[PDB]
Amino acid sequence: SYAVAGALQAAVYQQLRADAVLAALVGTAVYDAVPPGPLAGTYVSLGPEDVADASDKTGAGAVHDFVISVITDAAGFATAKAAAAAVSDALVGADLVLSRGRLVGLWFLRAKARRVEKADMRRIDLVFRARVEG
Amino acid sequence: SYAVAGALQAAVYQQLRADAVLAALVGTAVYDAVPPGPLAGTYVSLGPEDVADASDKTGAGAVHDFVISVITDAAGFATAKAAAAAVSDALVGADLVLSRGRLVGLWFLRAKARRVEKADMRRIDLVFRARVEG
Amino acid sequence: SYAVAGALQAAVYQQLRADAVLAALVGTAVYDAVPPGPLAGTYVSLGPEDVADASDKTGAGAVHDFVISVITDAAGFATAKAAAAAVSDALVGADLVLSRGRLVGLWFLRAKARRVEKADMRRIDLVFRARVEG
Amino acid sequence: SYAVAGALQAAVYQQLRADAVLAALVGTAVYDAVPPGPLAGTYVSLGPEDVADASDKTGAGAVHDFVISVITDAAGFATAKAAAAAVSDALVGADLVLSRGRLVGLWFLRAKARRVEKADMRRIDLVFRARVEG
Amino acid sequence: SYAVAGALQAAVYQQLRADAVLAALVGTAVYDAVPPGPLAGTYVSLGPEDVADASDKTGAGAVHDFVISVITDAAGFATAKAAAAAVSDALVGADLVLSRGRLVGLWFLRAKARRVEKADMRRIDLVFRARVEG
Amino acid sequence: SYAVAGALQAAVYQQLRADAVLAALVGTAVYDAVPPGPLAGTYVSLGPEDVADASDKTGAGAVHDFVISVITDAAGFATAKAAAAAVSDALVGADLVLSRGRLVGLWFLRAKARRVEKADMRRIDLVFRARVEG
Amino acid sequence: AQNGKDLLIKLDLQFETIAGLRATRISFNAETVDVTSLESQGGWRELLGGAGVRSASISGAGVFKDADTDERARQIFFDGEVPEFQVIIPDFGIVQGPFMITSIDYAGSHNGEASYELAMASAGALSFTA
Amino acid sequence: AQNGKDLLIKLDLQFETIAGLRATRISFNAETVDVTSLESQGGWRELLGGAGVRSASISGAGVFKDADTDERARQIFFDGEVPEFQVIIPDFGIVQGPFMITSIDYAGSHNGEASYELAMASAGALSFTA
Amino acid sequence: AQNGKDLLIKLDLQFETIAGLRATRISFNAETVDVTSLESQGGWRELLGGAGVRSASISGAGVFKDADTDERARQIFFDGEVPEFQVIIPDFGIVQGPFMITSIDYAGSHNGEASYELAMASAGALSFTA
Amino acid sequence: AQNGKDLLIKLDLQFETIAGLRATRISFNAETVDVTSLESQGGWRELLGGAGVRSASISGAGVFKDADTDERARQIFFDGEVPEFQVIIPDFGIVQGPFMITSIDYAGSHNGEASYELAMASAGALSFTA
Amino acid sequence: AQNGKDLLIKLDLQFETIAGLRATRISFNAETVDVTSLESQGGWRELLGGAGVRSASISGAGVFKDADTDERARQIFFDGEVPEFQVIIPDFGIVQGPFMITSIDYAGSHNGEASYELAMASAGALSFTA
Amino acid sequence: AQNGKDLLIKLDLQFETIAGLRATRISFNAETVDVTSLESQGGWRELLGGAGVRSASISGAGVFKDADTDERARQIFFDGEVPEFQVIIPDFGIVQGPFMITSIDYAGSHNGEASYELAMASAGALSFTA
Repeated sequence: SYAVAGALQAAVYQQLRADAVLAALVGTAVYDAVPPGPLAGTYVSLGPEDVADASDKTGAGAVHDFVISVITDAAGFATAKAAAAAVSDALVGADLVLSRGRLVGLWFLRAKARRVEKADMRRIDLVFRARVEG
Repeated sequence: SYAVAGALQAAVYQQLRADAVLAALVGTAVYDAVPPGPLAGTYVSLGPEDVADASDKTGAGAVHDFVISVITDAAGFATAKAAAAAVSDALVGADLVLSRGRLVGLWFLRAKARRVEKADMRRIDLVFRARVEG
Repeated sequence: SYAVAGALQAAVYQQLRADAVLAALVGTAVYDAVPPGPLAGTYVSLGPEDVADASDKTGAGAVHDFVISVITDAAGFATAKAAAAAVSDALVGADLVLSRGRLVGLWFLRAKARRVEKADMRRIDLVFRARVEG
Repeated sequence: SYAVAGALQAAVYQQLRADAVLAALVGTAVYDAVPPGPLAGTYVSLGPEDVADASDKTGAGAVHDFVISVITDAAGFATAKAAAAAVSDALVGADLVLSRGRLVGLWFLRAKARRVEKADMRRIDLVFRARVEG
Repeated sequence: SYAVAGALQAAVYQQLRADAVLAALVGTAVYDAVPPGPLAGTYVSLGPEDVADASDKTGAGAVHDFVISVITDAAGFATAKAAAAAVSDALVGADLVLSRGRLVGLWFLRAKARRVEKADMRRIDLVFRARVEG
Repeated sequence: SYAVAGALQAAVYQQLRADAVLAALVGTAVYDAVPPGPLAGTYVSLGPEDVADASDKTGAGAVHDFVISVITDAAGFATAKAAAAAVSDALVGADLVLSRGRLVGLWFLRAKARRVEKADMRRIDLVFRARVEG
Repeated sequence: AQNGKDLLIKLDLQFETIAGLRATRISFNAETVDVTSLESQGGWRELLGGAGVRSASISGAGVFKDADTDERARQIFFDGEVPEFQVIIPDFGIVQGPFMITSIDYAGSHNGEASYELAMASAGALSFTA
Repeated sequence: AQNGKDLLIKLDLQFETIAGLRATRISFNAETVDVTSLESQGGWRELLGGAGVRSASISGAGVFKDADTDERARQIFFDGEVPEFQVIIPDFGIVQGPFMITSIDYAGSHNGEASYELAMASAGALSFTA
Repeated sequence: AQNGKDLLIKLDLQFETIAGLRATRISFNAETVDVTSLESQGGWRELLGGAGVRSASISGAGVFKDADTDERARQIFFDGEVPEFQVIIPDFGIVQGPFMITSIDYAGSHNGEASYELAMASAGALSFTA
Repeated sequence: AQNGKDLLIKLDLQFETIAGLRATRISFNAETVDVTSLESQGGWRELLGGAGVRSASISGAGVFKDADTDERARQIFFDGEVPEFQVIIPDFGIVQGPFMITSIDYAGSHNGEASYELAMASAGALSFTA
Repeated sequence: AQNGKDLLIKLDLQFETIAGLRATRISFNAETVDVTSLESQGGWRELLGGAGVRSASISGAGVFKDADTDERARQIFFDGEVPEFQVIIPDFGIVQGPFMITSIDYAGSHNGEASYELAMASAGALSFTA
Repeated sequence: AQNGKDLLIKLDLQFETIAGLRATRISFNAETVDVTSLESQGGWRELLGGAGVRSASISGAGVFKDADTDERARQIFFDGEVPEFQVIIPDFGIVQGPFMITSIDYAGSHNGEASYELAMASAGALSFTA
């Protein structure tokens, strides 16, 4: 998107699947591309960001408002909350390492939670603001 | 959603199904996941919140605007009002106990009321603001 | 919706079907639940409110923006105007009696008027602001 | 809608079909309810108002933003302009007589013009502001 | 729409099909009503205005925001740009002659450009502000 | 769109397909019109601008907010990021040469990134602000 | 709570409502005469209280509708008077003080109503009916 | 209520409307000469009322359309005069006072109309036709 | 954090909440008496600190609901007093100072509630209950 | 009505338009010297009119485009002068007065244009070409 | 660039963060003592520079959360002191100056949080840790 | 027209850009010394022009990014100096005047960047490179 967005999704994927919680609560089912197979059904997904172009005369940066959705096949979605709670416990104030530039603050934004389809699957989006500096 | 959202829906479900009114007006039909069977038809439902990220330098919190819908198969929906009146009598200024952090004020917000489908079923949403502190 | 909404729709239904005009202009066809039969076709309907939560530290109230629609099978909808004129003559500055709390002012708001379907039926919504005090 | 709306559509229908222009440009095809037959095809239509409730402590009034559409089966819609020009020449600053109250100013508002369906028929809405006093 | 709109579309059609550029770039394919035949496929179209009612106590005028679309069957739409560039070169600061009143300034507004259907045809709208004085 | 838009898309197409990166990351698959064949599947597309008419008394200009989308058939869209990163590395502060007038600043704007269809293809729009001077 | 329609300002001719009163507002004031001394327990500001003068001001706006009492507000301003005015709180009751007509202004646009603000201020001793 | 189009301000040349008057506003004023004394029933502010001076001000804006009377407003400002002006309330009637031309300003943008404000203030004794 | 409903301002009659308090705000102040001298390490502004007076001001607004204590705020203003007022911070505790009733204003519209602001300021020495 | 593009302010070098003039505004002023006396028919404010001084001020803003005359506005400000300026009303005609260059300001952002306001005021006697 | 969370203002009890600090702002000031003389190269304004005094002011707002150090800000205001305060720029480092507690204000609504502004100003010589 | 990125303000250490400059604005000023006399052709305001002093002021804001020259702006303010500053118009060229550092302010929120305004004013004679 902006130049940092190649490295940002890579590093927030690496801070995920390293937290001990959400590894005993989701498992290995944290991905962007879905591994085809049986579709385990309590995964998360980390793809849709958008940029709010916060830049400079000398240099330029980006505000990545990336969405991490939590999808859960369970009957209620109290299961999907603690998995999303372990997302938000892992990412606000992250201070991680990027491959192009660095980020300065990984804050938290709106996080809606609803039934996507036939009321069988439950999507909890989690928008995180990622002010990165190129 | 935010870290408190695992405990918030759990505690507002426990303050429901303990009020004496709405137990003689709905019954045991307060849930998130629907118990399959005959579908009694005068239930409520407590799932869709969203967060408005009110946080701090030192610590962080959340504004959960959770929706409690009231669904009713009766011909008119004066039956659905008093069940929703017993929702709102049970929740504004609740001062309940959470498992992760605590809430500081459970206020009241917009509460629309309409016919969802074929004008046979009537949905009364009730948005409550839940400023919780992690 | 809010606690007064059980009594508000009940009392505005009772001030309707007591006005002499709209009793010679609609008849007994003022309802929420439709009486099944032949569908007379020049009815009104009083169900969809929504609340704008005007409350207090000490006590709480509500702003019910309830919609009273006027439906008419006549070819033109000059017939539907005077029935809606007799709605608005009956309700602005009503000062009626409620069963839970009281209202302080039943004002008037937007009132759109259009063809709902196939241009055979004509819907005149009439939004009235009902600031009630619990 | 408001109490004046029974008399307002009646009087703006009577100022129409009395202008000499639009009587030689449309004919007798000014109506709300369509006379069934062959559908002449260069008519106008005067039904959909909405109210913006401009009222008082002592007395009450209304802002009727009524829409007069111009429909035309001609290939181009330069024919529909002069018919709509004869609408607007007939109504801005009208100072007509009502049966319930009076109006104080019949101004002019937005007037969009587009193809409704299959690009065969052309709709020119003409919104007129009618501040009436009950 | 307003009274000038009968003469405005007539005069902006006459300033088109008189520019030397867009006559060697479109041809005779500038119209409102489509001449039926083979549909040449690199036409423009001048019909949908809307009015923003800029008027007076003494006299009245209009702000016609008319849309001139450019449609092109070519594979890319660099062909459609120069035809739209020859539209905008012909109309901003036009100072033309009307039949009802006159215009005072024919400015330029937003001009979006996209694929309408199946990504085979490309529509370049060009909104021009026409402050006319009746 | 505006007069410069014939030359603007031509010059931003020429600065693309000349960068060394995105030539080893996309290839020759940078176009507006799609070359029919096998549809390689990791292309970009540069067509939909819109104008925000920033002009003058003496002279006139345009704000072209052109969209360059990145489409990718890969399973994840980390591949589509670095191709879009090589777009944004090629265009912000471009200072290129136009055929009609010149541009003064080619800045960066919002850049959303999502799954278009069946979640098989991934679209990364990249809106760039192009303040050109005619 | 009370209805907004019930609290009404009114002129004499015997008091009648001025026709268009979309928005009205009684506003009381005091200037807080400061009596600070060297010796203070925490250095907190010391105020005498009762000695300082006190005010009331009325600002009623809305649509210009001609009535017999709307023409009275023209008459009060041109021939300079201080007549009796009366703003009634819905529960509290009437006020019944002599005010003056400090600034009025009629305004109208090319498409709106004829409207007016009517701004008043206290000119004498007030009252309260309870 | 009254039409917004009916209340109109107008210059002399015999009075004609200035061409573009999208928004106009007559505004009256008084300065409330305070006459407070030691002995007051509640300490309420005491005002004399009638002795204080009184004002009127006109602010009429809209599109710059050249007329014979719009050129007159140029003539009143450059050659400093205090001619007769007349703002007519729709029901009340005309005013007919000598005003002056305190500040006018013509404004135009790259895409808008040529517009103007025309701000006036009272320069003499007013009237009212009833 | 604390509930917004818990911090409440209250009048005497023994203290009760004033009925409608949608928005309230205690506000403390100091005037920063400047004691700047020739010799300063960086030329930084020098302030004595403690000697300067200090203030408190309360601004509580909301819906006009008639209570026994809302009528008290009428009584405090007309008969000029400096009674005891009390704003309680949710954790901090009560304040319990003598304030006065500097400006109150009741307002109502043609469709809204009857509403009021109630603006207060310190008139004596304050306290803190901890 | 008139085009917004036609009314243009212009510098000398023989007068040319300053390149970017998105928004411009001539504004005339007078200070209304008050001559109030004891004896007044209604107590209405009395103004002499013509004796009071009178002003003009020009505020022209837009995109910074370098021209030969935009560099002139730099030259007028640094070497302090009062040259002749000329704002032409579309119907009225030109003004042709000596103004000065009281405040100019160039501004630019990280994504916007280079822009400027150019604020002027009258420095001598004006004219009108009719 | 730096994180917004890293720059923090803090009180003494040894310094701790005040609990809720949603928005904070250190602000430095100087009054620019003017030393203009007859002889100037272009007539440009002449300023001495260093002699003029210089200031710092801190404005930190957010949610009222009770902590041991939030109660300290109550203690600094009632018992008038000038203690040491410390705002740390994320890269620059800490400031460590004596400030005072010029105005604080707690505010809460019927549905919002309990919130506060905390406005401070310099009371002595500052520092910089680099 | 010119790029917004090209016009840049810069400090000395040899001049470098201050790191984050999202918005910047050079602003020139004059006070218009009035020389009005009895005899005037139309009574138009008379101004001497050149004698009055003249100013320049720079206001550059954006994200706080630590650089070697951003730390210089800390050094200019604490140790009071009037060093050379340089704002370059994209076509016009550089300015190169001695300014001072009148007010700077660092600000940060709980979710935003660390940001700053940097407000400057002229302290000596300016220049222009053309």
